[PDB]
Amino acid sequence: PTWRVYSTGSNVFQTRAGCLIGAEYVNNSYECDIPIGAGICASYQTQASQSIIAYTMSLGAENSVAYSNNSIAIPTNFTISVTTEI
Amino acid sequence: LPVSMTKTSVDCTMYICGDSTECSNLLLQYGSFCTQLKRALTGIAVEQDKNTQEVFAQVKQIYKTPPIKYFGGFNFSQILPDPSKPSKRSFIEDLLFNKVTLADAGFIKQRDLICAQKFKGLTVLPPLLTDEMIAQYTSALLAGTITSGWTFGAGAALQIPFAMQMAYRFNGIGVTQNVLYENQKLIANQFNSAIGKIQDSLSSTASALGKLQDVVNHNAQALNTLVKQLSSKFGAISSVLNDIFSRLDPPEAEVQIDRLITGRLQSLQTYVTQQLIRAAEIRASANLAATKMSECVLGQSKRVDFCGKGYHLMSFPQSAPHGVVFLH
Amino acid sequence: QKLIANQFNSAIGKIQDSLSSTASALGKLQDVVNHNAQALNTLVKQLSSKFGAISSVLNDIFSRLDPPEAEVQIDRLITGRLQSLQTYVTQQLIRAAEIRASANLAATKMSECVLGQSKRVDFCGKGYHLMSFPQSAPHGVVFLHVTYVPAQEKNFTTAPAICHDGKAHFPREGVFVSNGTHWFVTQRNFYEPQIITTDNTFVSGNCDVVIGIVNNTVYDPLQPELDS
Ligand SMILES: *[C@@H]1O[C@H](CO)[C@@H](O[C@@H]2O[C@H](CO)[C@@H](O)[C@H](O)[C@H]2NC(C)=O)[C@H](O)[C@H]1NC(C)=O
Ligand SMILES: *[C@@H]1O[C@H](CO)[C@@H](O[C@@H]2O[C@H](CO)[C@@H](O)[C@H](O)[C@H]2NC(C)=O)[C@H](O)[C@H]1NC(C)=O
Ligand SMILES: *[C@@H]1O[C@H](CO)[C@@H](O)[C@H](O)[C@H]1NC(C)=O
Ligand SMILES: *[C@@H]1O[C@H](CO)[C@@H](O)[C@H](O)[C@H]1NC(C)=O
Ligand SMILES: *[C@@H]1O[C@H](CO)[C@@H](O)[C@H](O)[C@H]1NC(C)=O
Repeated sequence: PTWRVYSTGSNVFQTRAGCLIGAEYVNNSYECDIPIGAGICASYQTQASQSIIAYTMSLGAENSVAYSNNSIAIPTNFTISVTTEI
Repeated sequence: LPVSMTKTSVDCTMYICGDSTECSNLLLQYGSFCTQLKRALTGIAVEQDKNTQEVFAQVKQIYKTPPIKYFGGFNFSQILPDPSKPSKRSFIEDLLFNKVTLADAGFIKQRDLICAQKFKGLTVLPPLLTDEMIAQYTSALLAGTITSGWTFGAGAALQIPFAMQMAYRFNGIGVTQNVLYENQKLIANQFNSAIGKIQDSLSSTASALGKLQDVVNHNAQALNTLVKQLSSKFGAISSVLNDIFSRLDPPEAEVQIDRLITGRLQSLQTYVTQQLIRAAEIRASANLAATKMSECVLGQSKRVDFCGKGYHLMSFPQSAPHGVVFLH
Repeated sequence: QKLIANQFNSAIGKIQDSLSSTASALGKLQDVVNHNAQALNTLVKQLSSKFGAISSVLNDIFSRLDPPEAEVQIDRLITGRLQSLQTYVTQQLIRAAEIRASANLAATKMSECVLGQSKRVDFCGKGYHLMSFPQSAPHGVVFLHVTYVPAQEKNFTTAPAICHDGKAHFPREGVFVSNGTHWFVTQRNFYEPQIITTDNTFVSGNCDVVIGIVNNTVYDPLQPELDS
């Protein structure tokens, strides 16, 4: 009844790029491993057993800079770093 | 400056044939023509995400703004995100978003619109980065360059007052520090008068965002040219395959339903060719915009006419549909 | 000198560790060879296509059908074998534009980071650029960008000016810092506290227009040499 021969399903999820079948959505957030679309990325993490999970991608670390009108931040040391560029 | 492009996927069998005909058995005699085009389209679809990751993901730490917004008399209320909004955008970003009339076909929802090209095998993939996430990358880039200056682009975020930051930035063009410390209110009033004129010059004249409309409308024009070339004959008796199959005699159909197949293959190759040509312009614009961000927002450049007309002090980026807007 | 040399040696020795690991570091050089192999594989894999004709073998058609009825299947194969080659040349000329745009950027980065020092941020690596070393690579070049990354910052109290005798003193190349009790001057990228001296600061105006001005003593390096 379908041009697709087989049919699979474990868990369904409503993503804005389409219906994601086979991944469980979690409330956590990590770095984007496999891009799905619209702020949703998939990876392979454990929680024991390993399974494909769905999550929203991490924007980064949250760091509120302690800004004021009478404070300065002067470094006391340094680090010599070499960065490759292909 | 434009940054990204509408990602389009093409169903080759649903475009050449009509998804209800025995044309699909005749398309297998060509083999690898429907795979190379979708491979080149997947390359563009990941390239327009790489172009956004190269521009907006320049910092890996989301910086926040202090609750008390005093920066030596300077007013950033029009460029900071408004918390009394569901999109959490700035006072310039909600006007920049409302002036770019998008006509993409990437949705799930079901008199018909211009997005009836999905029924001919031409779909639109959504981008990886949501516009709310781009507006928060913009907020982190503003909160870094306001509370730290250029220290957040080279190393750790070092706090600095904004009067001393602009006094530092006056030294980069050859002006001493005593000019701001004797005329701080005049500089603050001139900045707050030049910021408020940006929304006046953007809401008026009706043609400010022409570079983004020229890349929004061109994809829709290339799509509508691809659909309007389907109602052609290429030297045959009809355009509908269900008439040639249900009218003519089987061994004389391998020319009339070969001309249409070769024409629809040439049209798809032409569409992929002009999209691969015009994607190199969007990639060059993104490579220029990332360099402009790194040299004008993350630091102070001494290059003439690279961060505006005059002696550059600082820049403020704003999130735009399929692009970015620089406030030099 | 020894700390900077040991940090540079420890950063250079980690480059060979970061390059020999993770198995996908040189992807920008592998993708060009992968594309140039995929195009050459697709150009041969379309020779076994008939394009709607009888057979994909030419010697079958020239020894199978009529001296003037085979010239419509041979002309059908020729108008696909000249189209696949035209598409290959068009895609190669498209890829050559990106290769030239990468090579011009590589030459610009070589001339502006290897042959000198650039003030463009994030052009010669992340951080304050110091040096760059080129390396010979297959179908490309690798730049080892030596940068300056500050670390171990401390919090101080700043001030725009120092009021000594009703006059405003501004720092020449430094910044007024305070460790809680005394006021010092240091450079912007490194903590090196020095005393407030008339050779480190310059005088411009009074203490009535500068907002946030504090009171301290500006040490004259002449007056101890006049009493003695
Ligand atoms: C910064 O500028 C904005 C406008 O650009 C100021 O907001 C105005 O505040 C007055 C209050 O007297 C209102 O009557 C206006 O309607 C506001 N304008 C808008 C566009 O909302 C704001 O007060 C300024 N200062 C700060 C600290 O944000
Ligand atoms: C701020 O710095 C001054 C000088 O750099 C410090 O004063 C010195 O304190 C040590 C021990 O407290 C004494 O042995 C020195 O004789 C002091 N020198 C002078 C010139 O007074 C001061 O203690 C520092 N304050 C803080 C809170 O760190
Ligand atoms: C300086 O900052 C403090 C707290 O950060 C604030 O209370 C004070 O009003 C600020 N000064 C001015 C002149 O606004
Ligand atoms: C999918 O269908 C359900 C019910 O038919 C509807 O409520 C929902 O809005 C649909 N999804 C989208 C993205 O519109
Ligand atoms: C600094 O000293 C002058 C003169 O002694 C005085 O008028 C001024 O108020 C002082 N400033 C502060 C902040 O105490």
